[PDB]
Amino acid sequence: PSQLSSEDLARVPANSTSNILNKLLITYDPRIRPNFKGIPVEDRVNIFINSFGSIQETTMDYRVNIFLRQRWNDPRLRLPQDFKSDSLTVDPKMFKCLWKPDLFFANEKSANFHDVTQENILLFIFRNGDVLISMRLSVTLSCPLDLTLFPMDTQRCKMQLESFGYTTDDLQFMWQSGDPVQMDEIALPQFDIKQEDIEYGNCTKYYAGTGYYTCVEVIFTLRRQVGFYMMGVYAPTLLIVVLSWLSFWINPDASAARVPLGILSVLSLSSECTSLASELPKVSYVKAIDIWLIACLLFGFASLVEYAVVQVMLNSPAAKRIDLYARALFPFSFLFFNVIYWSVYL
Amino acid sequence: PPSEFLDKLMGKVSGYDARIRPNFKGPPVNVTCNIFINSFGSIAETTMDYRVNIFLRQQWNDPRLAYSEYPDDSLDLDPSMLDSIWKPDLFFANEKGANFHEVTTDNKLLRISKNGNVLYSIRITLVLACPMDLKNFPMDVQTCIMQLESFGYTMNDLIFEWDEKGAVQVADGLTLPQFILKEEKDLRYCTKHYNTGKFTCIEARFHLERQMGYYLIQMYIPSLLIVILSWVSFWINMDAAPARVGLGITTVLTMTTQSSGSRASLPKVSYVKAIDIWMAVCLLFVFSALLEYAAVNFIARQHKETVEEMRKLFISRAKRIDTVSRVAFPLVFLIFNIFYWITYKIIRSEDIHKQ
Amino acid sequence: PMPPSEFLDKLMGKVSGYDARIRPNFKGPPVNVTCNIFINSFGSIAETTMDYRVNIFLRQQWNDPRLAYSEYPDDSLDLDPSMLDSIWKPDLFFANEKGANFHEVTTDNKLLRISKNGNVLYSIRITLVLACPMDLKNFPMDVQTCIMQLESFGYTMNDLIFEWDEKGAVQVADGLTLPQFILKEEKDLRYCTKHYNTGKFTCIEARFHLERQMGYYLIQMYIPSLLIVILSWVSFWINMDAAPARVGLGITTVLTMTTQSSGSRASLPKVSYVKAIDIWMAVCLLFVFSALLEYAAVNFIARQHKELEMRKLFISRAKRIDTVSRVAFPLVFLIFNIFYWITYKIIRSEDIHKQ
Amino acid sequence: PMPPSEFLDKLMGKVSGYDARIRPNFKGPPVNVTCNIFINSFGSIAETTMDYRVNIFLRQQWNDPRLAYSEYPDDSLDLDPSMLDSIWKPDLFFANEKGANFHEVTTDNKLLRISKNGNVLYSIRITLVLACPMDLKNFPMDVQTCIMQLESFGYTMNDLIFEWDEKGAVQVADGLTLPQFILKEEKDLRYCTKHYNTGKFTCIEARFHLERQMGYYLIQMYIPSLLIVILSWVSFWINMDAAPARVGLGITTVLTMTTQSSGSRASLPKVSYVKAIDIWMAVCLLFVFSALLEYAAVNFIARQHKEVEEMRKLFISRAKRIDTVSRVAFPLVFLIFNIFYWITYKIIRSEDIHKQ
Amino acid sequence: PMPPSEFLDKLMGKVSGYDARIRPNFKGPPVNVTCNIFINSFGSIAETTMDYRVNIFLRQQWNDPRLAYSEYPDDSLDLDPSMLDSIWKPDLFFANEKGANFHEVTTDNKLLRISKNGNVLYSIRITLVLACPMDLKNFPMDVQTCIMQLESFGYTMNDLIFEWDEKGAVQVADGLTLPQFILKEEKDLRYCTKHYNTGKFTCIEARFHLERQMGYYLIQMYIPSLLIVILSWVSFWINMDAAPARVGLGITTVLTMTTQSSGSRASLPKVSYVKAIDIWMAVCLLFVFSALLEYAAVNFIARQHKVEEMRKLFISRAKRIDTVSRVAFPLVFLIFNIFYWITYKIIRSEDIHKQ
Ligand SMILES: CC[C@H](C)[C@H]1O[C@]2(CC[C@@H]1C)C[C@@H]1C[C@@H](C/C=C(\C)[C@@H](O[C@H]3C[C@H](OC)[C@@H](O[C@H]4C[C@H](OC)[C@@H](O)[C@H](C)O4)[C@H](C)O3)[C@@H](C)/C=C/C=C3\CO[C@@H]4[C@H](O)C(C)=C[C@@H](C(=O)O1)[C@]34O)O2
Ligand SMILES: CC[C@H](C)[C@H]1O[C@]2(CC[C@@H]1C)C[C@@H]1C[C@@H](C/C=C(\C)[C@@H](O[C@H]3C[C@H](OC)[C@@H](O[C@H]4C[C@H](OC)[C@@H](O)[C@H](C)O4)[C@H](C)O3)[C@@H](C)/C=C/C=C3\CO[C@@H]4[C@H](O)C(C)=C[C@@H](C(=O)O1)[C@]34O)O2
Ligand SMILES: CC[C@H](C)[C@H]1O[C@]2(CC[C@@H]1C)C[C@@H]1C[C@@H](C/C=C(\C)[C@@H](O[C@H]3C[C@H](OC)[C@@H](O[C@H]4C[C@H](OC)[C@@H](O)[C@H](C)O4)[C@H](C)O3)[C@@H](C)/C=C/C=C3\CO[C@@H]4[C@H](O)C(C)=C[C@@H](C(=O)O1)[C@]34O)O2
Ligand SMILES: CC[C@H](C)[C@H]1O[C@]2(CC[C@@H]1C)C[C@@H]1C[C@@H](C/C=C(\C)[C@@H](O[C@H]3C[C@H](OC)[C@@H](O[C@H]4C[C@H](OC)[C@@H](O)[C@H](C)O4)[C@H](C)O3)[C@@H](C)/C=C/C=C3\CO[C@@H]4[C@H](O)C(C)=C[C@@H](C(=O)O1)[C@]34O)O2
Ligand SMILES: *[C@@H]1O[C@H](CO)[C@@H](O)[C@H](O)[C@H]1NC(C)=O
Repeated sequence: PSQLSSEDLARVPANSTSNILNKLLITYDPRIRPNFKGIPVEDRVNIFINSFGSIQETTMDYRVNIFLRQRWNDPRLRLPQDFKSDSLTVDPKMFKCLWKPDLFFANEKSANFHDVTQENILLFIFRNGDVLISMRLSVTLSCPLDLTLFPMDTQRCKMQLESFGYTTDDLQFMWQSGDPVQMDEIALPQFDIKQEDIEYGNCTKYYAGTGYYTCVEVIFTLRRQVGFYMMGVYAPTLLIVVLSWLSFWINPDASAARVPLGILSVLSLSSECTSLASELPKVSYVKAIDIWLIACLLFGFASLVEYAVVQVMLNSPAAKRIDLYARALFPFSFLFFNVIYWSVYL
Repeated sequence: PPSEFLDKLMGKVSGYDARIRPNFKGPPVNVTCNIFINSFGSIAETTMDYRVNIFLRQQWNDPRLAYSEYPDDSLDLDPSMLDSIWKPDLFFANEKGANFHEVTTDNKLLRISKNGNVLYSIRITLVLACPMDLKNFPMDVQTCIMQLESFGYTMNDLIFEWDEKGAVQVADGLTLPQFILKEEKDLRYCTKHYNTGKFTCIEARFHLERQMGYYLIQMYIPSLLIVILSWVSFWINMDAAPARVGLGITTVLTMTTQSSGSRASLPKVSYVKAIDIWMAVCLLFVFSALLEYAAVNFIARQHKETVEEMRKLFISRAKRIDTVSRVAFPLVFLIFNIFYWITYKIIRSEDIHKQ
Repeated sequence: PMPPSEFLDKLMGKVSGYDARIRPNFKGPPVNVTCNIFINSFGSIAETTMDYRVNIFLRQQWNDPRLAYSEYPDDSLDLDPSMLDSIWKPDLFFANEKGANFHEVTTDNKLLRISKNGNVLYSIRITLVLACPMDLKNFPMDVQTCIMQLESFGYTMNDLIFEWDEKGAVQVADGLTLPQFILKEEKDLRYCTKHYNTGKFTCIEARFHLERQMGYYLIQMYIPSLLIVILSWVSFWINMDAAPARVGLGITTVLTMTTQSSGSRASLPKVSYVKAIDIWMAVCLLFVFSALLEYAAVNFIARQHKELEMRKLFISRAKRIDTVSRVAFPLVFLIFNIFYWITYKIIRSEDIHKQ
Repeated sequence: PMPPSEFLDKLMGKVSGYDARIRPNFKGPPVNVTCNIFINSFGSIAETTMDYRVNIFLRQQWNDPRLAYSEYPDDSLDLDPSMLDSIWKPDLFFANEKGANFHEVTTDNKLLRISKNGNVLYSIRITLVLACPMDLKNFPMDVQTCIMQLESFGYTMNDLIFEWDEKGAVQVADGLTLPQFILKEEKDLRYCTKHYNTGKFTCIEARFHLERQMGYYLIQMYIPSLLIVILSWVSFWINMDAAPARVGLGITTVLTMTTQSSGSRASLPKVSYVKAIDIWMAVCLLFVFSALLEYAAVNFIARQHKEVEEMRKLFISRAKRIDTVSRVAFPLVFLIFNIFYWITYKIIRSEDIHKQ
Repeated sequence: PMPPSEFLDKLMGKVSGYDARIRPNFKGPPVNVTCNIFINSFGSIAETTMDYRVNIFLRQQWNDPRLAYSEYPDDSLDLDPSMLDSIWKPDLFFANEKGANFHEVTTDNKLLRISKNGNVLYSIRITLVLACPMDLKNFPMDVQTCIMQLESFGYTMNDLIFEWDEKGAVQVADGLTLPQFILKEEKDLRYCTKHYNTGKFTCIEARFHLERQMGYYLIQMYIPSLLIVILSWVSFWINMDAAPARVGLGITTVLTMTTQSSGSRASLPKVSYVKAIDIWMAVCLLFVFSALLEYAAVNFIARQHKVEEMRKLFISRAKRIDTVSRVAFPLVFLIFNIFYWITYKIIRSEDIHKQ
C-alpha cells in the first residue's frame, strides 16, 4: 500500500491519512536519505530497559529486552499546517515506506523482533519534520568477563549501536541530551545494577577499504551479590576444616579411626572444588575462590601429615606434645588466614 | 450474493481505510478483552517463567462496518479476511517468546454484528516472565502476572477495559502437576507512563499454591533418616572408635550432599529460604553427634593421665554423657520440629490474607 | 480433447467465480467432513514434560458442489498441490497440540484429488508434539491413554461438522515399534463437542492405549535393589565382636540404597502422590535399616555382661538373635515379594479392563 | 544471434505457454526421474533418539519435451537458480525424516541445467535428520543399517516413477571419517513400493552399513571393570582375622561396579532387552560379589571351633585351604570366562558381517 | 543536478534493460571475484560436536560492465540495501557449514557500493557454525587447524572464479581474545578445487591455527592427580600392623582416582585412539595400585613366620620394603614426570612446524 503514490488513488475521502499521508508520501523515496548530498543526519537514540537478566557465565553473554527510540529531522516530511495537532500517530504498519537508519548492535549474539498480535512499533511525525520511531527488541549481547576476584567481582557490560551501510559523512549517531537510558524498577537475582551509567560515546569504527562508521556505547556496571556463595561455598568448606581438627582429640593409637577422618576430609573438599568449576568457564587464570580452596585443602592435608608424624614417633622406639600443640595452633593459624584474606578483598 | 457483499463492506469501491482508527479525531475506541486459558504449565523456577496457551478475544465497535441488507446478525467471516480490518496492537509487556500456531490454518475468528461490534479471537502460546519470592520456598504462594498494553496508541486513541462477566475463563479439568491454581483472580488497572506518553494497560493476577507432597517424600523424609542413623552411634560401644567415628563422618558428609542437591533446582538467590533452615539444623544435629563421641573419647582416656579411684570417676562420666544423649537428642529434635512447623503455618496463613 | 491448462482455469479461476472465502452450500446444511489419519511414526514420549510426538498424514473429504466437472471423462483428477490455495479448506486444529509444523523438504507435502461429483481429498503431512496428562500411581506396569483432539476454531456446528470415517479411521504404519511402550490395536473413536462463550464447535477425539514394557525396569532398578538387600544379610555371618566391619557394612548399604532411590526420580515429574516404585524403595530401605538397627540391639545386649552366671545368658541371647535373623529376614522379604507382585497384577488386570 | 533475455522469455515464458502446474506428457506414460546422492557430511548418530544427521546433494533428472531449444548451439545451459519457481519439479519427500531445512547462507543453494533434448538437471543442498531403527542386541561389536527413503506424496506410479541412477547412485566425499563408526563401501539399493488407501506411490531406498569402533569402549569401559575385579582378588592375601580391612575392601569393590554399570546405561536408550555389555557387567559383578561370600565362609568356619584342641586346628586348617584355592581359582575362572565371552561374540559378529 | 531518484531507475532498471538472471560478460571470460573476511568474533569451540562459531563480514568484489555511469562526478555512490535483489550476485556458499543465518536487527545488514568503472562492493554480516574435524591425540597440548571453504554451487569455473584478495584477505578484529584458545596471526590461504559429476567448481580456503591454553588443564586435572599419588605415599609411614587403616587409605585413593579419570571424558567425544591425558591417568593409577600391592606383600611376608630366628628374618624383610618404598616411589615418579613433559614438549615443537 501507498507505493508509487498508491497507484490511481481514485478514492476520495476527506482529510484523513488517505489524503494527508498519501500527499506527504506522493514524492517520497525511502531509498534516498534525507538531506541527500549534504549535512550528515543526526540520530538521537534512547533505550528503555524492560527486563535485564540471564547473565550466563558459561557463554559470557546476557539477554535484555529494550525499547529503541530514534529521532531524525526529515525535511520532506513536513506537515503542511493541515492539522493543528503536533503529532499524527499513524498506523504502525507504515514503517516500511519511510527511511530508517541501519542501526545494528555490533556485540550482539542473537536478535528477534516481536509479533504478539501486531508489529510492536511506534511511529511519530512532528510538525517540524522530526520522526520518532520506537521498536520492541530482544537482544542477546556479548559481555567479556574478568573472573579474577570471582565471588566478589564487578563486571562492566557494554552495548554498541553502530551503522552498517552509511559512513560518518552521511549518518551520525549520538545519545539524547537528557536521560538517554530510562531504566525500569527491576531487581536482579545474583547481581546489583547501579543507576550510574557511563555514556561513553564515540566508539567510531574504522574498517579497511570501507571507511569510518558511527557508533555509540552504553556501559552497565554490575556488582555481584556475595550472599549466595556464603551459604554455598564458604560455609561448606569451613565446616569440613572443623571436622579435620576432630582427629586431634581422638586417641593417638586409633589408627583405623583418625586415618579415615583425615583422608575423607581431604577428598570431600576436593570434590567440592570440582563442583564449583562446572558453572565457571574454562579460564586459565586463578580466581579469588581458589586461594580459599587451596588453604582449606592445605589445612586438610596438614592434618593427615600431622598424624603421620605422630605414628612415626610412637613406633620410633612423647608424642602428646605434637597433638597438644596442634589443637591450639591449627585453629589459631586458620584465624590469621581469615583476617588477611577478607581484609585484602574488603 | 455472498461474494459481492464482502467487496461492498471493505473493498476498492467501499474505500475502507484500514490505516485510520475508528472514530478518528474523536473519542477513544473502547476495547473489551476476554481470556480463555486452554493450557497452563511449564512453570520453571530456574528461569522464573511459565507457559500458557490462551484464546485472546477483543471487542471494539467499528461504526463503518455496519450492515443492514443481510437480515442475519453476527454473520461469521472468513479468517483470511482479517488483513482488511483495523485490529488493535495488543502485546504482553512481561512476555518473553510468543508464537502463533498455524497447525493446519490460521487459528483466528472474526465476527461482525449489525451495529458494528467486532469480535477477533486468536490462539496464542506465551512464555511470560514471573518474578518469584523464594522465601518460604517449600510452603509458598506465587502471584503470576499477565499484562496487556498498547505499544503505539496513547490514552486519547486506545483504552482497554476488562469484560464485566467472565473475564478470565479456565478450561475444565485443568490440573497443574506441581501447583494448585486458585479460583480467585485479581483484575486491576495499571496505567504506564513513558517519555512518549501514557499507554493503556490491564493486568490479571493468578494465585498459585505449591503442593507439599513431593517435597515431604523426597526431601524431608530422606533428611530425617540420616539424623536417626546418627543416633544409632549412641548405642555402639564406647571403645569402638573406628565404628562410631566412621558412622559419624558418613552421616555428616551424606547430609552435605543432600543440602547441596536440594538447592540445585531453584536459582542462586541471596536470601535465606525455608529449606535452608531445615538443612542447617539437620547438619547441626549430625555434626553434634560427631562432636559428642570426641568428648567421650577424651574424657575416658584421662584416667591414664588413688589411680584406680581416678579411673572409676572418668569412666562413669563418659557413660553418663552417652545415656543422657540417647534421650536428649530425640527430645531436642522433637521440640525443634513442633516450633518449625507451627511458625510456618502461621506465616502461610498471613500470606493467604495478602493474596 | 480439452487442453489441460485451459480446463484448469474453467474451474478455480477468475472466469469461474469461485470464492474460496465463502464455504460450500452457504446459508444451508452443515458441511460434512470425514477425516482419516495415518500413523507414520510414534515415539519421543517424555514423562518429565508429559507430551509425545507423532508424524501423521491427515486426510479430509467434503463434497463441494461448485467443483463439478464433466468435460474430462476421468473418475478423479489428481491436481498440483499448489492449487490448494484457491479452494475453501476447513479450519481444523488440535486442542492438545503444543507444537506442530509443516514439511517443505523439497516441495509442499500435500495431495489434492477431485472426483466428478465434487468430492475433495486433501492430505497433509504434519508432525505434532501432543500434550498427554499422565497418571503415575504405578510408575512401571501402567497403561497410559494418549488423546488426539481435532476441532474447528472459527466455524460453528451450524456450518462445519466433523465426522470420523466408517472404515479405517486410524491406520498405523507397517512394522511400527515403540522402544519402551506397546501400542494396542484397539482405538476408541468418540465425540467430545466443545462449548465456549463464542458458541459451539465440532470436535472428534481418538485415544491410544499404551502399555509400558517391564523389561528395562526389572534389570535396572529391581535387580539392583535386590542386590543391596542381599548384601546387607551377610552381616549376620560376620563375627559378633567385629564392630568396625559390621557397622561399616550396615551404613554403606543403607546410604547406597538412598542414592538408588534418588536415581529413579531423575526422569519423573515432581508429582505429589505415591508411586508404585516408592513402595519398593521404601520397603527395601526398611529392610536394610533394620539390619543396621539389629546390630545396635546385639551390641547393646552383648556389652551388658561387663557393665553389670549372668555372663553366659547375655552372650547366649545375642547369638540367638543372629541365628533367627539368618532365616527371618529372607523369609519375611519373600512374603513381601509375593504380596507386592500379586496385588499389583490384579490391579494391572483392573486397569487393563479400564483400558 | 539472440539476446539472452529474449531467449529466456521465448522459452518457458508467458508467451511460450509453459504451465509448470501440469506435468510433462499429460495423459501419457509416467514421468521417469533419475536420482543421485552425494554425501557431503555424515555424522551426529545419536543412540538415545535413534536418529542421525546427514548433509547431501540431491540431483534429479527428468525429460521434459516442452523445454527444448534449437536457437543456441551449446549442448547445455546453466540457468539461474532463482527462476526455478516456474519449473515443474517432482515431489520428493523422505519417509523417515524427523527434520529438514534448506540452506540460505548467501543465496539459494540450487543448480538448474537444461540440455538440448529437454533433460533437466536439478540439484539441491539439504540437511536431513533421518530416523533409523537400531537393534542394540549386542551393544559392542554391532553393525547398524540406516535407511534413506525417497518417495512421492502427491503423484502415483501411473504418473511419477522414481529410479536409481545406473552409475554412481551414492557418492561419498573424499574423507568423511566418522569418529565412532566405520562406513562400509558397499551400499544396498532396493525398491520398496508403498501402498496406501489413496493409491500406490513409488519409492527408492538406499541402505548404509555402519560398524561401531571398539577402541573407545575397551579403554573406558572394559579396562575399568577389569581393574575392580583384580582389586577384589587382593583380599585373598590380607590377614584372615582382619575383618574391617577385608570387608571394607569387598564392599567398596562391589559398590563401585554398580556405579560403573549405572554410568554405561546413561548414554543408551531405555530398551527392554539384554545387551552384550549387560552380560559382561553381570558376570564381573558376580565375580566380585562371590569374593565377599568367600570371606563370609572363612569367618564363620574360623570361629566355629568355639561354638577340644583337635577340632580347633581342623577348622583353622579348613579355613586356610579356602584362601589358598581361592587365590588361584578366581583368576583362572575369570580367564576361562574371558575366552568364552570373546570367542562367541566374534563368530556371532562374523556371521552377522555376512548378513551385513 | 539530475534527480537522485531517476538515477536509481534509469540505471539497472526496466528502461535500462539490465537482467539480473544473466551473469556479466555472458559467453565470455569468467567473472573474477575477490573476497575479504573481517572476523568480528571467534569462539564457541566445542570438541564434543567438533564445530566452532564465527561472526564475519563477507566482502565480494567483481566488475559488472553494464553498471558504468559517467553522468555523476562522484565515485563509489552508496546504494540502498533494500534494492540488492535486482543486482546480480555470485552464488557463494560454505562447504563445511552446519548452521548459518542472516542478521535482521533493525534493517538488513548489507552494504552495496558501485564505482564508475563498474566495480561492485558487497558486504554481508553472517554468523557461521562450521564443521572442523579434530585430531584429539595429544589432547591437553594440541594445536588445532580450522578451515573455511568458500565455493560455488551453481556456476562452474568457466563462468565464476573465486580468488583471495591480495591485501588483507583475512582480518581479525582488535582485541579479540578466545577464552581457552590462542589464535595465531599466520593464516594459510589455499586453493582446493572441487570436482563433481556435475562439473568443476571454484573454491578458496582459509586455515586458522589455534593453540590450546593449558592453564585450566593444569589446575583442574594434573594438580589434583598429584594429590592422590602423594596421599597414597602417606601409607608408607603408617604402622605395619594397621590393616584397617592402611587398606582403607589405599582403597579410597585408588577409587577416587578412577572417578577423576572418568571426569575427563565428560566433554570429550567418543574416540578410539589413545590421548595424552590417558597416558597420565593410566600411570597415576599404576602408582596408587602398586601401593596397594606393596602393603599386600608386606602383610603376607609378615605372617609367613607361622625357631625364634625365623620371625626375626621375616619381620626385618617387611620393614625393609617400607623404608625402600619411602624413597623408591617418589623417585620413580620424578623420573616419569621428567620423561613425560620433555617427550610431549618436543612433539609440540614439531606441531608448530607442521602448523
Ligand atoms: C558458621 C558455619 C560453622 C562451620 C557451623 O556450620 C553449621 C554446622 C556447625 C558449625 C559450627 C552448618 C551450616 C549452618 C550453621 C548454622 C547456621 C544457621 C542455622 C544459619 O546460618 C547463618 C550463616 C549465614 O551465612 C553462612 C548467615 O549470613 C546470612 C546473612 C544474611 O541473612 C541475614 C543473608 O543475606 C546471607 C545470605 O547469609 C546467617 C546469619 O545465618 C542458617 C541460614 C544457615 C544456612 C547455611 C547452609 C544451608 O545449606 C548450605 C549448603 O548447601 C550446605 C552444603 C551446608 C550448609 C551449612 O554448612 O550450614 C549451608 O551452608 O551450622
Ligand atoms: C604442587 C601441588 C601439590 C600436590 C600440593 O597441592 C596443594 C596442597 C599440598 C600439596 C603438596 C593443593 C592444590 C594446590 C597446591 C598449591 C598450588 C598453588 C598455590 C599454585 O600451583 C602452582 C604449581 C604449578 O606447578 C604444578 C605452577 O606452574 C608451573 C608451570 C607453569 O607452566 C605453564 C609455569 O607458568 C609456572 C611458573 O610454574 C604454578 C606456579 O602454580 C596454584 C595455580 C594451584 C591451584 C590448584 C587448585 C585449585 O582448585 C583445583 C582443583 O579444582 C582441586 C580438585 C584441587 C586443588 C588443589 O589440588 O590445590 C586445585 O588443583 O597445594
Ligand atoms: C517415616 C520416616 C522414618 C525416617 C523411616 O524412613 C524409612 C526407613 C525407617 C525409618 C523409621 C524409609 C523411608 C520411608 C519409611 C516408611 C514410609 C512408607 C513405607 C510410606 O510413607 C508413608 C509416610 C507418609 O508420610 C510422609 C504418608 O503420608 C502420605 C499421605 C498421603 O497419602 C495418604 C500422601 O499424599 C502424602 C504425600 O504422604 C504415607 C502413608 O506414606 C511410603 C510412601 C514412603 C515413601 C518415602 C520414600 C521413597 O523414596 C524417597 C526418597 O527418594 C528416598 C532417597 C528415601 C525414601 C525414604 O526415606 O523412605 C523416600 O523418602 O521408612
Ligand atoms: C591392563 C589392565 C589392568 C586392569 C591394569 O590397569 C591399569 C592399573 C594396573 C592393572 C594391572 C590401569 C589402566 C591402564 C593399565 C596400563 C595400560 C596402559 C598404560 C595402556 O594400555 C594399553 C593396553 C591396551 O589394551 C586395551 C592397548 O591396546 C590399544 C591398541 C591400540 O594402540 C596401539 C589402541 O588403538 C587401542 C584402542 O588399544 C594399548 C597399548 O594401551 C594405556 C593406553 C591405558 C589406558 C586406560 C585407561 C585411561 O583412562 C581409562 C578409564 O577412564 C579409567 C576409569 C581407568 C583407566 C585404567 O583402568 O587404566 C582407563 O581404562 O594399568
Ligand atoms: C478537512 O476537510 C473537511 C472537508 O473536506 C473539513 O470539514 C475539515 O474541517 C477539514 N479538516 C481540517 C481543516 O482540519
